[PDB]
Amino acid sequence: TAVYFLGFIATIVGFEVIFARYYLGTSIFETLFSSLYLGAPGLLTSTKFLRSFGQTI
Amino acid sequence: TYEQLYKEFHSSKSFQPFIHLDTQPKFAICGLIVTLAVLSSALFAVGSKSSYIKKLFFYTILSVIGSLFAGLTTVFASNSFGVY
Amino acid sequence: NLISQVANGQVLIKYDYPKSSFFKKPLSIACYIFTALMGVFVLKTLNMNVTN
Ligand SMILES: CCCCCCCCCCCCCC(=O)O[C@H](COC(=O)CCCCCCCCCC)COP(=O)(O)OCC[N+](C)(C)C
Ligand SMILES: CCCCCCCCCCCCCC(=O)O[C@H](COC(=O)CCCCCCCCCC)COP(=O)(O)OCC[N+](C)(C)C
Ligand SMILES: CCCCCCCCCCCCCC(=O)O[C@H](COC(=O)CCCCCCCCCC)COP(=O)(O)OCC[N+](C)(C)C
Ligand SMILES: CCCCCCCCCCCCCC(=O)O[C@H](COC(=O)CCCCCCCCCC)COP(=O)(O)OCC[N+](C)(C)C
Repeated sequence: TAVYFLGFIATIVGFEVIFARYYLGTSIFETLFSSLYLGAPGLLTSTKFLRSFGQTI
Repeated sequence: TYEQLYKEFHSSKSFQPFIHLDTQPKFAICGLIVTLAVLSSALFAVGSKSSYIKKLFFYTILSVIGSLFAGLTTVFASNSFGVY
Repeated sequence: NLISQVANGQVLIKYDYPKSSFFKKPLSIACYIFTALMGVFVLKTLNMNVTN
């Protein structure tokens, strides 16, 4: 479960990069579609990491 | 060019439809019951059988039957409102 | 430039229409319904709990 943690950092950093790239010059629908395609696998992976690690939080 | 088509037009017979237009509002309500029964029993078996293979099996088969009756249901059910 | 009762005429089109494509309309609706049920099957049976 270190690869799941590796899949947990990358989605939060990924949800900051598309906000910065939104701040520079892009329109809305590219931000929103990129947020969907990044949005779903990070949901499944991050949920399974918080379930896996668990008791020491 | 015009004469071959024009003598080929009177040499033919008329057009017989597949199902007459005044019959279709019986098949509409006679389809809408069956597709609700089959599709309702399809989404009903998604509960906790805790057996993955037979649940995918039964759900796929009853979804196939429900789809192929919903198609004919909406085709006959659209010609009796006035949008062909 | 054509007038009411002196240029009425007909127009003739010849075409073909097989028995194959006569039955493709309810199979098109039926394939969209069938590919709509499987999303509810995959979306419904998938783990989203955060506790154990
Ligand atoms: C089903 C439809 C729902 C209807 C809801 C109401 C929709 C209308 C409200 C919009 C109000 C006007 C806002 C506005 O004028 O700006 C719009 C930006 O347009 C927007 O996206 C407004 C975003 C408002 C904040 C959203 C908060 C929700 C949190 C989402 C995670 C223009 O965006 P753009 O100019 O296209 O993007 C360029 C922006 N740069 C910073 C890159 C320059
Ligand atoms: C299980 C059944 C599946 C769903 C059934 C599908 C319903 C069929 C209606 C689809 C949408 C039609 C919308 C519509 O514009 O219809 C109106 C004429 O207006 C009408 O008569 C529409 C009345 C429809 C009543 C709907 C009842 C509620 C159905 C919700 C499930 C006709 O307008 P026009 O499009 O201008 O017709 C002439 C133009 N032609 C190109 C055809 C020459
Ligand atoms: C989710 C629940 C939503 C329910 C919403 C309830 C809305 C109630 C009001 C509906 C408005 C009526 C629509 C309507 O105008 O229908 C009438 C008369 O139509 C008929 O002849 C009845 C045919 C019914 C067929 C059954 C279809 C069931 C599937 C629908 C979901 C059209 O018939 P006519 O106006 O006579 O058009 C003549 C066309 N011929 C081909 C017959 C010549
Ligand atoms: C504004 C709304 C947008 C939300 C987008 C996510 C949508 C999730 C929808 C969840 C559907 C409900 C199912 C569910 O309960 O899952 C939640 C789910 O708990 C959560 O909320 C965590 C979801 C976020 C995952 C973390 C990754 C970060 C997401 C990207 C920003 C976890 O709660 P449970 O694990 O079920 O609680 C304990 C178990 N009981 C048996 C007691 C119920």
